[PDB]
Amino acid sequence: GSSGSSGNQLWTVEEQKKLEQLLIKYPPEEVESRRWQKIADELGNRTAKQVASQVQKYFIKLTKAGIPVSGPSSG
Repeated sequence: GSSGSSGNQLWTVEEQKKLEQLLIKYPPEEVESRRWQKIADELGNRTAKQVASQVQKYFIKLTKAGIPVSGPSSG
């Protein structure tokens, strides 16, 4: 289906696939911050934060899009 898509400032297939993997290698823990820090370090290009936000639209954007991800927006 999707088979990839375009994006002005969206991740790149290269990273996309990378993260997905790192996610498995790096399991959850008490602190979610430290978690992203580890993965990001591996990526080299991305950062804890950048990775954190991505995760949101990776796990939350799966529950039949039932959970609110955004609200007051435009454009």
